[PDB]
Amino acid sequence: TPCLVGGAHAFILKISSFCGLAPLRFEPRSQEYAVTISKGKCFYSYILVTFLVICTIYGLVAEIGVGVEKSVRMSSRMSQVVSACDILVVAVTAGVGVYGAPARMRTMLSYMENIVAVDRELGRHHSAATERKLCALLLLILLSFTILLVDDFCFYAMQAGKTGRQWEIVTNYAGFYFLWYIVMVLELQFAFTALSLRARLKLFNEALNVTASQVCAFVMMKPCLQVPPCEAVGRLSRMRCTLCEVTRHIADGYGLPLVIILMSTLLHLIVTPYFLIMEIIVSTHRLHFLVLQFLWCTTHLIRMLVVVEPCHYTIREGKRTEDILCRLMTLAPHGGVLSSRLEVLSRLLMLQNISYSPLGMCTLDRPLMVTVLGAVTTYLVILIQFQ
Amino acid sequence: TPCLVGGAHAFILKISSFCGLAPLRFEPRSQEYAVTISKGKCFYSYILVTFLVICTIYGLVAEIGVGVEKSVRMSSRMSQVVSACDILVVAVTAGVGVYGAPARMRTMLSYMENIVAVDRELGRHHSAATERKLCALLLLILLSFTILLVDDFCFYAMQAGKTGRQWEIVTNYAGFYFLWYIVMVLELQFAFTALSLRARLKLFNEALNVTASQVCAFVMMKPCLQVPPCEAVGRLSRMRCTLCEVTRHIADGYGLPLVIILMSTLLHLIVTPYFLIMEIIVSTHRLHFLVLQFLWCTTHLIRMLVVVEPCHYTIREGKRTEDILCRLMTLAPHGGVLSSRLEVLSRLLMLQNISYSPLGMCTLDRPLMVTVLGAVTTYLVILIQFQ
Amino acid sequence: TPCLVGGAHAFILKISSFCGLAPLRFEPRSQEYAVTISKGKCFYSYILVTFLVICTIYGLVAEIGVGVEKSVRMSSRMSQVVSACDILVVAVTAGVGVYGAPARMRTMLSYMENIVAVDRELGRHHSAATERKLCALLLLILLSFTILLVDDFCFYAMQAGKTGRQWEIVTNYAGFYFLWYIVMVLELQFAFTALSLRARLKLFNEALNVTASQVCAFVMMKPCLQVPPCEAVGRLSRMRCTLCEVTRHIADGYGLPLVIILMSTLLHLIVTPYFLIMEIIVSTHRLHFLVLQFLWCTTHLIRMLVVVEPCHYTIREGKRTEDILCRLMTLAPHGGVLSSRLEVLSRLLMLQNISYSPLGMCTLDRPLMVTVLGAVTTYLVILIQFQ
Amino acid sequence: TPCLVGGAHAFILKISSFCGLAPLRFEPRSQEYAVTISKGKCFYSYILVTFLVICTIYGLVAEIGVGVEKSVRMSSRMSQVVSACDILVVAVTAGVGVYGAPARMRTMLSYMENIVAVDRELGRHHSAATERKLCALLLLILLSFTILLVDDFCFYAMQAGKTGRQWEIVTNYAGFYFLWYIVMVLELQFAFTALSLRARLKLFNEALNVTASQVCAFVMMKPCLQVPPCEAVGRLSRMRCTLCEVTRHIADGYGLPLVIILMSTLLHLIVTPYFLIMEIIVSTHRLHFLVLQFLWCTTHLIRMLVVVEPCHYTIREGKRTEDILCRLMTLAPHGGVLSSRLEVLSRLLMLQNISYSPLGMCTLDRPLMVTVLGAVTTYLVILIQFQ
Ligand SMILES: OC[C@@]1(O)OC[C@H](O)[C@@H](O)[C@@H]1O
Ligand SMILES: OC[C@@]1(O)OC[C@H](O)[C@@H](O)[C@@H]1O
Ligand SMILES: OC[C@@]1(O)OC[C@H](O)[C@@H](O)[C@@H]1O
Ligand SMILES: OC[C@@]1(O)OC[C@H](O)[C@@H](O)[C@@H]1O
Repeated sequence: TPCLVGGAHAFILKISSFCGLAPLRFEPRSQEYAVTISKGKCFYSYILVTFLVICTIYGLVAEIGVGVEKSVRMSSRMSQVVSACDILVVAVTAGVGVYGAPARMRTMLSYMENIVAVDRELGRHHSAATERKLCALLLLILLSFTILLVDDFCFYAMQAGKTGRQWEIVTNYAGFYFLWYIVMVLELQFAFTALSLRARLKLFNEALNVTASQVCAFVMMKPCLQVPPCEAVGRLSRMRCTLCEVTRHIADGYGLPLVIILMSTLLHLIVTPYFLIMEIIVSTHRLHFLVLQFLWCTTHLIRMLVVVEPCHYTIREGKRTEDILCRLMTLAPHGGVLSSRLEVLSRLLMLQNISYSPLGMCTLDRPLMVTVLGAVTTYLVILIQFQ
Repeated sequence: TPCLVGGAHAFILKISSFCGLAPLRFEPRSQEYAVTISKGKCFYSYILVTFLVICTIYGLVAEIGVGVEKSVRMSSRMSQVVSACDILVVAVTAGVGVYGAPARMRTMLSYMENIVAVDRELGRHHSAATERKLCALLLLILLSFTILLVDDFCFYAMQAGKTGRQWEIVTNYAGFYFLWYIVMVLELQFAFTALSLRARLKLFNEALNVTASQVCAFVMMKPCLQVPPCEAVGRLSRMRCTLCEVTRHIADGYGLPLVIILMSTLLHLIVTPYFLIMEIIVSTHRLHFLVLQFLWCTTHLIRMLVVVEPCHYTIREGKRTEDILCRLMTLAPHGGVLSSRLEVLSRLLMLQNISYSPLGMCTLDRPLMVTVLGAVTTYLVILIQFQ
Repeated sequence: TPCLVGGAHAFILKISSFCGLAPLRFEPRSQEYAVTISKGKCFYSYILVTFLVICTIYGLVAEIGVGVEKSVRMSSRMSQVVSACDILVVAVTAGVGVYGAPARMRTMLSYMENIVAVDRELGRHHSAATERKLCALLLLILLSFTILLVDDFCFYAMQAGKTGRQWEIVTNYAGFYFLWYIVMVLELQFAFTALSLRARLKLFNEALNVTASQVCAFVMMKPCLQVPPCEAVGRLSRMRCTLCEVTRHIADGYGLPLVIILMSTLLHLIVTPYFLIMEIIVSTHRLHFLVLQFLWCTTHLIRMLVVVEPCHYTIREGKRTEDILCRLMTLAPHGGVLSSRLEVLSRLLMLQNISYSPLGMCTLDRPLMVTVLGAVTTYLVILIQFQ
Repeated sequence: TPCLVGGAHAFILKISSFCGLAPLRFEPRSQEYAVTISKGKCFYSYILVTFLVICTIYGLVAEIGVGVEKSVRMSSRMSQVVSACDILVVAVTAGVGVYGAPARMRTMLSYMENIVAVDRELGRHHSAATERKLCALLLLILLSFTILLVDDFCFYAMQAGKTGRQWEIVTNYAGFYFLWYIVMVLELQFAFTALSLRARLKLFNEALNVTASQVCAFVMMKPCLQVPPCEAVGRLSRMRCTLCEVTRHIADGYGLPLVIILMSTLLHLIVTPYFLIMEIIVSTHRLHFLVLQFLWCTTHLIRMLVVVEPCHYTIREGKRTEDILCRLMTLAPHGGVLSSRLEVLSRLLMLQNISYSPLGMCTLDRPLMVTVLGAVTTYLVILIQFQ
């Protein structure tokens, strides 16, 4: 029983397995999947990302070498720099995601066996309807992004068909669009890992609340409590320490990809609206281009949202536990042994909090999204008014 | 006895009832009002806001279709975009306020029965003079805003009278001004809900201070304490947990309207001073327009103030309770049972604080107003100097 | 024995008494001063500030009415607005300082009798050398500012002597320079109130440290401790609550003047360097003007420094007390009664901190000065490069 | 036994001794170095920095007096100001570093004898491989910076060889490059002091974790614990107070140099990329200049990194100790004496944290680097688009 992953979190692992983002071996168990590191998939991931980055660099160099008048996507001087910056930031995100995948997956195996212990202690997990909805949402995001990628690729390939270099665009941007797909899969993988962790934290909060109600190794019954509240509070304190450790492991594993993703999102939310506005004020003459630019703006916003939303939900659960603990304290006999257990839990809550701080650069939550959007508007207002 | 609301908070509920912002049934009790959800008022609110938004969109489209030279309000290219942005942000604020009203009102019924329990425990509320002053202030704000709306509508209708399209302006902006009224009523409703909660918190602080003095279900006497301080401190700890729950419920109910209101306030505090300055530097030729622009700048500032002031007062009360608790700790016998109750209260104060964080985006307080005004000036200085 | 103020804090009270900033009656006691509110000085302050503001407004209107070519100080279009903004912000600062003085002085009497109790408990205060140095520093700042005001007034009066309107400049700027003097005196008064409070906090920290050492109503001996450490820690906890109350009273009394002072400092640190640079790049032709502009830039920086430095020192003392308390905890018998007193003191330190937050807008400390200077440079770089 | 310093921290002390940044006497002990203040080295440092600053000022004045067309480095009007600003900020950094060195070294002796006590208590330190790697890294940074300085000096001396004033560039920039070397040595000295402190904190965390495991004056065995966990926790609480004191001493000693270094880094990260881009867009004609500009951009980034990275590692250790303490609390008998010791340690952790706040202006960590880089990009985008 190496890891025994399952649910919607295990669905993106299979999807990420073919993108180089989860070099694991999946052994069916008719209930879950026993995942372990495979060296063959690690080597495949390494060679795939290396080939994709090499092809992306070669296409970026070739499109520069085609020229300004001959090339369709990058037909200016700032256009060449903006296109190169977009291509390179996407390539760097994909390379960070795939080259760091096997170590990330070992860390995943560790905190996932920890989560298996916690889930055995708490008792079961969410219903199959919730995981089906989560799988549907992940598949919807992936398919929407893939459809956008295919549409944009076909549009730019058909635009160069007038010049006759239709296959040149394919050769120069196939790796770029593959790296886009890889980046999206990496974002979704992190988001669903964080969402499964937040589900565990929600179960912990429910168990603590049931300890509060005191209706009166399978700590929970379904709710109902199968142990005295004093024992339950200590077991839940240990479980919360385990959950904090798992959250820290996830943050350590995804900190560099998360920071690169945030930087890429800032860059794209600056550049895409800029040229979308530039195409509008000067002369449209292209409905498909404007549609694609709006869709890409929404795509970058959705990328930022799927990065920062599970962290916000985790922090919200970490505040709900404090509210529950305060209501716990106001109840129970004053000088009883339950009160001292709740005091230990209070010290735990004050000392450590379950949050995400990728690389220590910032905190992943809603205020970060406000700061990024405030900076994007500041840059856009400065840049647009110059033209 | 469903809810039994009363005071100045219940005055805006009747006013909001006709705007679609409080679909409740009011049953008189000669002392308070027993409010409950009515499906007929919910349907009326839905159809009213839908009709108003449809009319607003139709008028915005028609004014665009009139043209640049023919239309009076939006007679440029950036003017059409600025006018559309203002109209759409007002419509979105009103739609968020009215479409989310019935759920907001159910949450209101819940935390209001909780507040009724708390007020029975503490004992009575503020005098009738205070609620009369609050009603006077709310009515003053509402009537000032309505007078400004009517004046602005009449001014822009008379401006188009020279061209002959006086009724066109009416048809294209009636729904816009109705949505302005709805937005103001929603802001006032939130402000007075928060103010009533802050009044309850002030009563709690007074009770805790009376426990400190120890002059020696009607916990308070008037002040005087009718129970031993040890019992009073535990009852007050429970009451403070209830007040925190009620504050969180209010924040959850109003988070989306509050965020949309703040965004609209930022947009308006950017655009209104910009065109007010533009009219001044180039050529005035219009005293009424400049008067209306200054009045609208003050109106947007007052909107931000009525949003962020009750939250600041609530946070100030939440700090006063900490000061009172510290002075409590320094008194009382050192190893007594009162000291341990005060320690539990200290843990409660450290773990949770009574504040407002709409949607988790930010914190509603004075520093947020400073940040918004700092961003507005940064945008204005950049934009004005370009011209 | 109404208040019994003394030291360098009582020196600025006499100076502020003639500026309308301290309408108190000073009764000598050969050791300190028994200060109390006098209605005659309150009326004198009111009429003086009203007359000064009326004269300032009249001079500002007259200088506008003189014209652009005829007037020397404001000889442009932006110059008239910048001059008016400077004059009006100085007038508003002086009006807030003087109109709010009597209530501020009643609050001062309250927390000063509290401080007298604390100082009797701790034992004496700092030596006469320290208060002499503080008086020398305050007098140096006041005399430097007065010399700058007189020099600037004489320079601008002599500049208009060529046109012949030498007395017009006097008539139009006498009240302006008087209000400058009043603003400086108000800043110094707040700074020395905060400095005396920080001295009391430093004495408290020394007493706590002496409790730590345990060398073994005159709690302190000089150091030495005259009471058992358990009693001393409780008395010091009460004293720290009193000091927190006094700090909050000072912040409440000076919050509006402090916020207006910070806004005026931001405005002046924007406008003075702007025109100093503008005079340099275009054509100097005036050494005295550039010298005065540099001196005014340094003056505004010194204003910000004297506002934010005593608050920083107070916060530094509030951190030193936490360090001392931690070292206290690591010592003493583990389960003794002293440990529980130190635990109560720890709860006090965690719950409340001695700082300054004027009006709740911000926190007065070094980071605020960094934020203000960062905004000033951002505005200056944007504005200067446009020219 | 005055101080007994050793390791990679003692290597930069000898290097800084000849730069005026560590006026100490080194007495060999075959295991460590007994360092003490020497007045001769203090006087040498003072005269050396005074001579270097005098020569730097004279060269800056002479290069201005050469002219615009004749001078090669500063051949414009903004170039003269930018060059003067760079030279003066480097000179100010070097002067702050060297003039404040002897007091900094006395503080170093104090907290270093404290660290010797702590290291005797914990037991030994890291292996010789780690200190050899640290010495290699410091030497690599120093030699890379020296090679860049020599290359840049030779390039600018050879550029003036065409005009014939080859020795004029030497005379005008020798002191400038010497001050650059001094600034780099000061940065490395602070970085390695902070790194040695973080190593001590890591040893403390390991000891606390071993107390957790309870395998069962040489508190640690190697791991293993030679004392009961209750005694070990109290000794570790005292050690953590000592480490906090040492961190505060280091921050006090280096606060002014750190703030000046951060300001210089901001200025250089603004100006160097600006002129690097300006040389690119207009006309390159100079590969060596662009190579040097890119190398200087990377150098300034590395300066910021070596300033802010050891502080980030220290804060990371200070969070790891909280995680370890929480896991400690969840274990151990509930009402035992070990639990109360852990509670005292929790109060210590909550009250004080091991971090760096130079002068109180800001906090040295990763978010500060993000804020600086965000401001640099904002200034660069505004400035570049103007041209
Ligand atoms: O084709 C991909 C892409 O370059 O299309 C253009 C968009 O502006 C950009 O954000 C996006 O990455
Ligand atoms: O008539 C309403 C309105 O458009 O009038 C013009 C003001 O600038 C704007 O803020 C306001 O919403
Ligand atoms: O004479 C006062 C004053 O206007 O002089 C000119 C300075 O720029 C300004 O800061 C100062 O207030
Ligand atoms: O020679 C040193 C220097 O002036 O070279 C030019 C670089 O732009 C600058 O950062 C650097 O300090």
